[PDB]
Amino acid sequence: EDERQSIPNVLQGEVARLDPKFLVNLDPSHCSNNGTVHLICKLDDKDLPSVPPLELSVPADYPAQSPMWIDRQWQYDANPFLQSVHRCMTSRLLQLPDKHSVTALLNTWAQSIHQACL
Amino acid sequence: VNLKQAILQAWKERWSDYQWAINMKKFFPKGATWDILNLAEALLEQAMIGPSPNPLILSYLKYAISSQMVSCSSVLTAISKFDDFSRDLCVQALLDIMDMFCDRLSCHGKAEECIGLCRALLSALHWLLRCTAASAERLQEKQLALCLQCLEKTLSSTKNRALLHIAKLEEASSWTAIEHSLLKLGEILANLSNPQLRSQAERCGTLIRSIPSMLSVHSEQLHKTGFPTIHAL
Amino acid sequence: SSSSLTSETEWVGYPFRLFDFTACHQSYSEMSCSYTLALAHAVWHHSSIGQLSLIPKFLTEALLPVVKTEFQLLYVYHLVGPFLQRFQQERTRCMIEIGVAFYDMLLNVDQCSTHLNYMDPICDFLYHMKYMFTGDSVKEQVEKIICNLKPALKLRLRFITH
Repeated sequence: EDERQSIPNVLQGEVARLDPKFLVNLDPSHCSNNGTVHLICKLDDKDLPSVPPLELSVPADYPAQSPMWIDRQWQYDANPFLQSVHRCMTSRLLQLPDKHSVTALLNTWAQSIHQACL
Repeated sequence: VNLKQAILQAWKERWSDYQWAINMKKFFPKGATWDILNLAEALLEQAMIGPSPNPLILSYLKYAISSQMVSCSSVLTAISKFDDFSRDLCVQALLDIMDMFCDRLSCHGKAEECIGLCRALLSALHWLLRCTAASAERLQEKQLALCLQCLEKTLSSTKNRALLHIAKLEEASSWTAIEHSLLKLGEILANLSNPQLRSQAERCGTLIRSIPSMLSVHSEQLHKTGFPTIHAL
Repeated sequence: SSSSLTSETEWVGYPFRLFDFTACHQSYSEMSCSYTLALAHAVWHHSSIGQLSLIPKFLTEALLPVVKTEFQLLYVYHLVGPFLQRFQQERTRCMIEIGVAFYDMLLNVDQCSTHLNYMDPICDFLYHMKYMFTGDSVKEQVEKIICNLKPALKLRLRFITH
């Protein structure tokens, strides 16, 4: 009795609940078992699109959250509007007490992206 | 063709530059087929801009291509035969906005289309050398140095090297033409009008003429040590 | 020590593999300088009672206008170094001499020298020379002598001067 063919199914059961407007894919293989998560997501919906987040969480023990923002250095400072989006997302994440793997991070990211339009 | 009228309306009714993509995806299934992408947007807007950069539109194109396709942009800016136009103004903003491609990255195609991206950069290189023709003003230049410096910005190693190598393995006619164009461009820029002129340009010329020769040229030297292998053999 | 050994000695310039002894384990790898260093180390270890006592002044008398290249410096290091603890045991009062002697050599290998390929070996060699044997003893004498070094040597020994 073993899965032996996928990641920890905890994050599977979590991501199965999220809205269909979030499209998660598979990045280069660096989050197979221990890290277990490469949250490469697209907000394919009626709202305006943006840069896919990284959001690399930790083992299912969750002594951490997802947001890591590696590819952000050039993805955010180039566009002023996207820079404001990043500022809003950071201010929201800092105000999130112990955010969680997929639900909290993606929800905060989407709400900041579609609130900071102005 | 209705996309053209939609963009013309978005200009007639100027937008918040973030609802831009909202209204754009509103007129299409937004995922069914993107073979009708911006491959006509920038060309149309700038050719009708003529002797003007047409502001408030390129910003929307940038906020789109922040997360959009890149092969089409490259093949357009390569096929944009601005040499006959040569307004020396539109190409300025064009290079200014295209520098981001070499700045951040040349994204993936997720399929064999990525290999086609190589082709694009190939033509881009050719198209880049076309700005050397713009160096033939002889008003006594101003934008030639800019085009050469952004060209150099494009030639950051370990990024385009293998891409242009695969491009050369695609066909040899285009690469031989690129070599002849580099020869002509060096012969033209031999008249060093400035200190950095014909110096960094020569560096880029040497780079592009040396890269397709070998990408793994191990220059390990002065590595003298115990060499008994051939001895014992 | 100055047979040709100045600029275009030969492609033999690789110092470590050949200048140190035991390299002539084969019938090859047998250079004259190697056997000379071996005879040296022999007479140095055997006569480490009173014959070595005249050695510091010797280096200050004759070894000054002969050091031109850097492998000459590595050679004279091979000659002097491994027997300094013998002085440290009883003849401490000349260690500083040896020290500044080496430091003087630096000056030479700073003047008639374009580039230094294996300089960091000499840097850390002198580093442990200072910290393991002399310590904060010869600071004042070396302060006025290391100020003439090359930028790389300064960047290496800015803690030695401290």
